[PDB]
Amino acid sequence: RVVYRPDINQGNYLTANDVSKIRVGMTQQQVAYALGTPLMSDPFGTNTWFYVFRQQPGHEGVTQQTLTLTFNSSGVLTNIDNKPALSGN
Amino acid sequence: NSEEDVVKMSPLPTVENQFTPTTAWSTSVGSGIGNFYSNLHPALADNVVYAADRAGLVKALNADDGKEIWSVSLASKEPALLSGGVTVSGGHVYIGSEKAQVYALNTSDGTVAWQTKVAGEALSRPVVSDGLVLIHTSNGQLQALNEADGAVKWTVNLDMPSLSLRGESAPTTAFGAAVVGGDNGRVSAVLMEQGQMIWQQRISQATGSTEIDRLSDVDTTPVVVNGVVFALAYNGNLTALDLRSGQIMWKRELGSVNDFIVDGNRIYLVDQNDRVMALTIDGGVTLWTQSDLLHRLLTSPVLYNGNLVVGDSEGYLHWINVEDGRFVAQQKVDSSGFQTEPVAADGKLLIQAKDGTVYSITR
Amino acid sequence: VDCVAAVVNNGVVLESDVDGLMQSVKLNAAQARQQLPDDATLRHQIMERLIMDQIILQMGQKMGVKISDEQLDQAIANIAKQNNMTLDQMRSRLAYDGLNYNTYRNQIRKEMIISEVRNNEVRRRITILPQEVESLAQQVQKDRAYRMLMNRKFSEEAASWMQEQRASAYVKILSNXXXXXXXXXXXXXXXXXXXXXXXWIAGVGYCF
Amino acid sequence: RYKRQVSGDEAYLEAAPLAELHAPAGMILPVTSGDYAIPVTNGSGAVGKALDIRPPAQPLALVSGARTQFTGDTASLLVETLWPQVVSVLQAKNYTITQRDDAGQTLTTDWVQWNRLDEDEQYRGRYQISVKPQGYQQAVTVKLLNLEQAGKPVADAASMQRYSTEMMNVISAGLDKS
Amino acid sequence: EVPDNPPNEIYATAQQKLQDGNWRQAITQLEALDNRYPFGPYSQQVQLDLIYAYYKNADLPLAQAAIDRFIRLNPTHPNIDYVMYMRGLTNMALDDSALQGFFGVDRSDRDPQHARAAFSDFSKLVRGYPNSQYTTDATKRLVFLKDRLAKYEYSVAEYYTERGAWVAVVNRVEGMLRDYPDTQATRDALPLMENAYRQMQMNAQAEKVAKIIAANSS
Amino acid sequence: FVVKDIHFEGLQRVAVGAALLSMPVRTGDTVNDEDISNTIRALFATGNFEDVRVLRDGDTLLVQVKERPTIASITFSGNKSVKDDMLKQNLEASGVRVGESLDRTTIADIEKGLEDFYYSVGKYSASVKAVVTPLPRNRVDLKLVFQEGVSAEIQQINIVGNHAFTTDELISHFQLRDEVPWWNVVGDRKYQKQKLAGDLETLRSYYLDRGYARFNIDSTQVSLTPDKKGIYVTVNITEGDQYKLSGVEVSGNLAGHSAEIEQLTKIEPGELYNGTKVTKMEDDIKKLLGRYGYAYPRVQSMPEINDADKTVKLRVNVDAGNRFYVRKIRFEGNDTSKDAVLRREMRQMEGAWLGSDLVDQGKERLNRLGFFETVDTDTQRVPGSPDQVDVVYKVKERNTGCFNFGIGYGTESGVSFQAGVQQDNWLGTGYAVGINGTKNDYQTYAELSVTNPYFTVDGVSLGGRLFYNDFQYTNKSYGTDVTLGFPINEYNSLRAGLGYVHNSLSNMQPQVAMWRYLYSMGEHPSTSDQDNSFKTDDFTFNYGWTYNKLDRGYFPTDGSRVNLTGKVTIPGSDNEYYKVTLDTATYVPIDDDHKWVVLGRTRWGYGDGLGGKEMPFYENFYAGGSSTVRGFQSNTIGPKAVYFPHQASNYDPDYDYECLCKSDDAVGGNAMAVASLEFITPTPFISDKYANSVRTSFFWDMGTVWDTNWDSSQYSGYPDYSDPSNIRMSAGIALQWMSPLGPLVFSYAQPFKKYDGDKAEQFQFNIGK
Repeated sequence: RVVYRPDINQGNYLTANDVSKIRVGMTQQQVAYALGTPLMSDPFGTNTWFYVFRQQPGHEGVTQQTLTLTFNSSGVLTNIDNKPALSGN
Repeated sequence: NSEEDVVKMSPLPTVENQFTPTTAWSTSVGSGIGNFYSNLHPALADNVVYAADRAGLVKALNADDGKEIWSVSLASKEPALLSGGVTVSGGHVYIGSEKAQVYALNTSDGTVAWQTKVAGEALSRPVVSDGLVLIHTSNGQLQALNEADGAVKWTVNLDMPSLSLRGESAPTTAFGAAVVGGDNGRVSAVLMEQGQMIWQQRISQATGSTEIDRLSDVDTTPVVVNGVVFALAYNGNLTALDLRSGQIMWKRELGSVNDFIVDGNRIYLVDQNDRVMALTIDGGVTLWTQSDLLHRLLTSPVLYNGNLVVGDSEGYLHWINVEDGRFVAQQKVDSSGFQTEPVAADGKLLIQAKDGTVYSITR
Repeated sequence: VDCVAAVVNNGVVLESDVDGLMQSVKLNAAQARQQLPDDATLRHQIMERLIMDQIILQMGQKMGVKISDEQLDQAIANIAKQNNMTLDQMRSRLAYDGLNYNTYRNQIRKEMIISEVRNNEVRRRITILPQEVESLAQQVQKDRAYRMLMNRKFSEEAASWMQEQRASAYVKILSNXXXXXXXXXXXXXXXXXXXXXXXWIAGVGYCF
Repeated sequence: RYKRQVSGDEAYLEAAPLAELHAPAGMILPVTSGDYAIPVTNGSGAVGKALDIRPPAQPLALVSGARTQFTGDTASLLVETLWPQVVSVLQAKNYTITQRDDAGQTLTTDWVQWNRLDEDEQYRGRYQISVKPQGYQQAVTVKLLNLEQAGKPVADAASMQRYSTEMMNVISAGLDKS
Repeated sequence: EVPDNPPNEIYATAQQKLQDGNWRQAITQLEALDNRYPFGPYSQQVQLDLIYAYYKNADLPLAQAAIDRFIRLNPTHPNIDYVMYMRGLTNMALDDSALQGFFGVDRSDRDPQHARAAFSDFSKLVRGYPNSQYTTDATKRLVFLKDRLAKYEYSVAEYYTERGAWVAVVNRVEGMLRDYPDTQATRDALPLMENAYRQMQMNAQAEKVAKIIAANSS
Repeated sequence: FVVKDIHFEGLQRVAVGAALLSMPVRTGDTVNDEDISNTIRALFATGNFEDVRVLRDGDTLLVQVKERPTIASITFSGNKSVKDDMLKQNLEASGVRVGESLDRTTIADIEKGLEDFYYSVGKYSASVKAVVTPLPRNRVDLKLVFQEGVSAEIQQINIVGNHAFTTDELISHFQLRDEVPWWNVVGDRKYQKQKLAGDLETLRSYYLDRGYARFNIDSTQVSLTPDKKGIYVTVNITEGDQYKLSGVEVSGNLAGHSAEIEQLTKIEPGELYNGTKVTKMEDDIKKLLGRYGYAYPRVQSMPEINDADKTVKLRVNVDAGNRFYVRKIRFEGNDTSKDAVLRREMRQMEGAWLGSDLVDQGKERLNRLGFFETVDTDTQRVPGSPDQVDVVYKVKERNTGCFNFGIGYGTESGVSFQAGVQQDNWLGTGYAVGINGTKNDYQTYAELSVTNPYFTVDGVSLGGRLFYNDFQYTNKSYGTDVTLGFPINEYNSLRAGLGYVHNSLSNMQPQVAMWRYLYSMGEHPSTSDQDNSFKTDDFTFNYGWTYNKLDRGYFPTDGSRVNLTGKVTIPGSDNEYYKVTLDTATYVPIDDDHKWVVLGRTRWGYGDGLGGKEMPFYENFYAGGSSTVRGFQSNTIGPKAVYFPHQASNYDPDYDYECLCKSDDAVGGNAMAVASLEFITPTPFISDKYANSVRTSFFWDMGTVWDTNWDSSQYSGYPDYSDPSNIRMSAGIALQWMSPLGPLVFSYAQPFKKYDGDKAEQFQFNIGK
């Protein structure tokens, strides 16, 4: 509206250049080097890494992009899920 | 303001006037040495003397009358900063400068025979011998200039601790070898035909730590007689050592001198505390001392009629009897002060004041 | 029973050493030579020697130079050869003379380490121009006079360095050269947030 | 009392007890990396205002080389006619001697009163003084039999410690007065 | 300032001044006695009395300096637990320095470093000498300090919840869950983590904390 | 033989068994052989002794021990150029302090250090002597004798070796002085060692930024006369030759921001080589990279130089590195203000990529609040993961307000009671609260105001106020107002609100202005005699706009602040008017360290009526006093009240009530304009320990105010009040200090240009902002 709202950033921003080099079959060190340390990790049971990239210019659309990596209990990568988000709101 | 607490004890000289020496003339060369420490001093050659100032002008004088002969200015843009003591030889007069320029003038004609650029300020008096004039610049560099026209021959390199005293030492010539001082307490000898060393002997005895204030650089011209040479570091250790090699014939701790003379089987010098003193060249035995003058900022002692002539910053010229010391006379020659070394030759002496310029003194 | 004669920086020299080098080394079959000054006169120089040996010891310890036991045994062999007195019977000589095995080992370790420190420290600052060798040869050639020249430079520079170090070393003499043994020697009210009480003119001025 | 008192209030005694949250079925909570761990300890200790903050008394200085020694209820002291001196200082303080064996060098005094600028606590004491030699020297022992507060016997260790140390200090200062 | 005197009577009058409670005067005599005889027979008593006087006189920094000095140069002493407990008490008192105590303001989300230091001192005391008489009060103070730190973390998480920074909220709640598991502030703050997951469209992770809070709703 | 036991003598720093743990003799056990000498050596190796003397008078070790003394006090005489604080700090850093053991080695250590320091300062004829005086109980008192002789004077700076610039021009820029001007006393000719390195780098920079690249300093010599009075400095330079930029190449692991980097490196062909230019290029590249996240880049430049064509190629190698994310933000020092009041002024959200500009922007915003003395930021890397960082803000709290409660006057003259609280930070909650009530026989006043700057978490502020005036002629007035404000952008704020007031005054003095206002309002009573009353009520809407950009909040040293406030009546009230006021304070720094500042202050004000009704006289503008042209009076500048001839009127006592005659009394017009310029200098009597709290200024002030209602008839023979061309002027000196009781301002101002009825004063004291 009229009241000023500062820009809000809530996670590491990931670019398609570094996304395209991720293929199922690497270990923790390789993906950590390629993309960066994940801010959000599942603290319950299984080890899951969440790369969330969300912006908010203030009274516009809240752009979001989530990338969930599911690792097995051995240190190697198993599952990838890249969601451009924007599921409605 | 509150830090002017100097430990300064220079008693006024005891009033003991016996004889009556006087002056001959003054010349007023102009604003000369002034407060700036330097080595400018008049030189006498065949009834003609010469003088100069920090500004750059050089004057020639006839003896016995003090009449001008020819005056030139070696300025153009700014002072030439004349530093090298005026020396004369043959048909040339040589002068140094702080701008790394050495001037050689053609005496009677008063024309610039040449000038050349050296490495660093040329404080030391240019010494002439064997068709070469030697400059001991303020970098440890010792440069030989060809007598014909400039044309540096060899540049010997010497060390330079970074707190040295000003007034680097001019070398002396003996049997084809130049004996020179140094800024680190080491007396060197050099073969003055290609620039090769013979022996480099250290004579200083410095401590450490607080020694950052102790400098012990030899800025005195070494004197040579027979097979021995003599040297004096700033902080002590008078040395008499062999000409052939750096073999110390005999040393003494006292040292601490900036000017000395040797003659008549004895050595007459002044300590860094202005304590004029006499020694025996045989082994370094003290004949006598004269401790009336302390912290008075004396000058070089010169022989004249068997008397040691000295000066001070207050201007009073003192005569010392060569026999155990006694104030023969005190002359209120000038109020400017005496800082440069007096010259004595041909039975006649000259002293250039800091600003009063050359003064001719009679006995 | 023992005392300390002087203290130097960190270490200390005690009466044991001065007694050992004075009672056991003075004309008492310690090179004899039938020449020895007064005990009081030589006491000063022997104390100087002991304290300077100590000073050299800490100076070396600053660099921490270590010498191993094989060098000590080779030094013992050198002593045996230079005494024309073989190592086992030389050891017996030392044992009954007063210096037993451990004292001799420590003494040789100390003398070797101080000699090594002296040599390195002096030779690091020595200079010889390749010019005067020919001059001395002509006065007298192919390194014959070079050894003598280096020896003279060593003699001057070592003494100068000794004076320089002795002058500037912290020593306190508690009291209470050297010929040595000659042989067997190798090489309004207010309160305090803020509160002001003054003096109708009574007004509180407390500041949070 | 104003002194002998914790400066803060008592509001820290109403903290909610810590209850470990339980894990759900078939899922593990984040590990207890919480170095902020509280070891479990019994009670029987004064809390809040009931606790006293008082510099633990130590037997003071006397004749040189006299090593003091702590005990839970007693106090000891090495020294360098020591028993006659001790008897002398006790008489100087006018403490009545109920029992005395000079041969055994052991004595028992009367009730001694200790009041220290606080009301209802004019401490009274039953003390059994004794001396016996130890090694090359002699050792003085002050043994506190009983302690009373306003006529009420009490048994807290700190009070017995302090009021044995005070009596030991009385001897020690009296011993220096010789 | 006090006239030179042999130590016994000056110590006696310092003790009397402490007895009366005139701490400001007593510090002078105690400090003079400590200065004039640095290594006397009973300098330890002087140090302990000085610590007590400094703490009572609300002169905390000097008390802390003396406590650290005594710990350093007397590592072993029969009553070092008293000094440790007093150091912890000094830190905890230093935490509360404001007029807000008059109004009962919730001094929980202010600067907590003093609370952390007090927790460290009390935990060191409890782990060190669990047979002393200061242990129960130390345990109560430790519980209070842990709750206070948990409350501060919950306050930060609540502010970020209000702002709209969901990832910071998740990180803070995870930190509380990892470091303050058994406190009450973590139970209060778990719904904030659930709301963050719900707002950030990660439901599969949201129902997990929903189950955690539902099973432990009580 | 066998020793039975041990005995010692000294027990100060070493206990009975403390020494036993170290000595290898291990008595009470096996022991024998000269090894006792080794025991002595082991005991002394500890360093806790000064002398040891073993003795075997019996069969027990009689070890005489003389322990090293513990220093009793430190004292010193003769120190003039060196302050006691530096000496005691060095001693604390030298391992010597009261109560600590004394070791003789540290005596020589500190002697050497002090002598070297004096030799660096220039006092070459200086010597420090350390005297130790023994005292009973093995302790010492340390005396230091300083024989500070005389400072050496520098004589000349010689730049021998130059052939392209004047030597005087080269040495003009130097911090060291060759010849101090005669008309300059603040400067002198002392030789400080660091200044030599500084001006060597200055000369090097001078040649590097004028196309000279093949440049170096051959040598530097510091000669000293054999008097310790003359210091000569000589430097040898290699002039080299000028050069031209062949071109610039930027290569390396540049991030996706290559385009703007290339634009930044665009250099005009034919320019001269400047080292400052390339340093600025590197700093700009680093800042541009740090804005986008890469906080730790690596930028280097090798100027590959070809002398054949005198062309230099700038080869810039840039390695971006890894982007850094903030793990958490912590706050230290806020013992009173809570965490939210700090965290809400941030612009760097937690759990986001580090914007190195946002951290400093948040630091500035926190510094602008006005209740934090010093704010320090620190972006420190985590000890664990590579690309993580913790941002720490350290703030030092500042006292904000005061609580006052004082009864004054009295003594048969009247009780003068007053009380109040004035806080900008109420208990750290962030609220702004203010209550003030004064009670005296002559008049009674009360007011209250509460403002929340963050009613919602966007910047919205809500505030309200109540006020009450009633006293004697009689005057009563009370009212209420409520406003709210919101931010337009980073800097601007916009406010709107409404409120109502009620006034009632009676038995008013007769004077032209108030009668004019009444006739405008529609009441025309008698003029010579006054026994009338009047009542009014006003409902008004007010608005405002503030632009703020300041370095700090309490006497800032940068930026500017403009503040506009305008109130207009709503239809339905008794009066109809509109007022517009403007304020503008601007600061410009001239010194690099922001120590010398030029201040420009201005204030403007207009006010008038609506629909033919005059502006009420109880809200006119005023001037004088403090906060305006200072040195005249409180609210006296401008139009002066002129009274109609007096009559029966009110009760007129004899010897009292001595009131169209002209009077010096003032009433205030409805158009005001004042301005002022100030120069700020540091206090020349203190140091930096207090320099952040005291401000000294020289000021010039001008001010004027006039009445927009003019009569050709009534004002026929009276001064032209409606004429603005006449102004009042003043000048003087002002001193401000953040006293522990709030901000206090002192001023002395000689009245420069004043008019009739001003009663201008000289000394002026005030409390407030």
